[PDB]
Amino acid sequence: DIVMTQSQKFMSTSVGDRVSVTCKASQNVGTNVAWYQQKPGQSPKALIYSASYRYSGVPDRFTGSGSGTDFTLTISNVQSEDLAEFFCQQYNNFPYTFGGGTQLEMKRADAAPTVSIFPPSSEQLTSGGASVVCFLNNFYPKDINVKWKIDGSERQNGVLNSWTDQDSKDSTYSMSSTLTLTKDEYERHNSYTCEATHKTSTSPIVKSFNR
Amino acid sequence: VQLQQPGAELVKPGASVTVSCKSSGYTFTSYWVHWVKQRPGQGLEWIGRIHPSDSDTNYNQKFKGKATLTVDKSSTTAYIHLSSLTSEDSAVYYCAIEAITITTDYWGQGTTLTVSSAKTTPPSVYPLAPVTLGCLVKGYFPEPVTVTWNSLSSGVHTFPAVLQSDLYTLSSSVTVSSTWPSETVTCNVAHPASSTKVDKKIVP
Repeated sequence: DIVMTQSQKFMSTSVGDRVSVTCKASQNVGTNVAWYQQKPGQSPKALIYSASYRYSGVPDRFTGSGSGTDFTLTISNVQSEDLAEFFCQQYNNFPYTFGGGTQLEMKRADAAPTVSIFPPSSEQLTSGGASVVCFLNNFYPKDINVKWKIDGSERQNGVLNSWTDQDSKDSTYSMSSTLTLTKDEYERHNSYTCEATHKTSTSPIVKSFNR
Repeated sequence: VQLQQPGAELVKPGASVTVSCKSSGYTFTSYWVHWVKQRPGQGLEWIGRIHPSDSDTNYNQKFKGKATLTVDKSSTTAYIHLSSLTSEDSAVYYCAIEAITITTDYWGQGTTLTVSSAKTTPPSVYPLAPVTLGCLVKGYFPEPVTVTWNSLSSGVHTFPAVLQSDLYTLSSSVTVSSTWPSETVTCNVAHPASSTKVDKKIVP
């Protein structure tokens, strides 16, 4: 079969710059190459057919080029709204094969997270469980550390962390940290603290509550 | 033009399943219907294509013994049948067509197929109140779940699920100081596999 090589899995850029995604086919496919864009949570969307022709509604900022084996998708004036994974594809020969995909990464000014802590809900406590949720929203860059403390004592077990994709509106990242205990253990303590360490501050950002 | 796909399917190992792609808004017998498989870390795979006019098919040989493409012209629906299912078949399956009048592509939402021996488990929904509000969706199986804020779209962060003790758990945060309370903020979350829909108002 024909192997389509997207040598870069990630490409970083700033708003307004130009990016070029390369795609190399292991066999001559002429110009029967397509490009696709998959924004988070969405199905793939076709941008380019016949190596250089745009689908309806696709802006001229997306330019396809190449023939034979070497193919390139050029995005001019890249916007944070263009954040997606980009796939090349050949349809010259069965079976049709895709490239490995290239994820766009936006560089932006550093931003501190908006930290919010939430006590366990009344409903979950009436089930024997007790989860404490901490949201770390709209920060940059992605590298961040969360520390949970119970009555001033650090707690590392029972912590579930999750990170979102890069926000296509402001190029920021977000993270949720969930500390889960039993109901009896949760009522054994008073102070519940969520601390966030980020390059935007030498000191942590602290949010806490007393039950 | 619309391609309608079921949101999710949960099948046991060794069984079979049929995913439908219900089309509307155009002449069904005009365009090839393509099928694409997507799993994390594996990108996109082309399964094959079928022409509804005569059911002519081209298969990716990798999926020869696994996938079978059919159509029903009168109901303008295409189908894919998957046999001898294993966890390898757990993926999102898209149907797609190319319309030329100007070339435009149309895709289905994708069907999230989960091949597992675990039983369906509905999600327990918990409101998160202290303005940033939240919704905790814990202990559901399988993926996915669709959460919506009333509707609210800006200031919404729906985090990806994490598998904890064989169940999935995710959270959503809505950031709307005067709006809440007085403006009823409700967590809207659906689990298509358990056929379970829950509404939970965020109350102070």
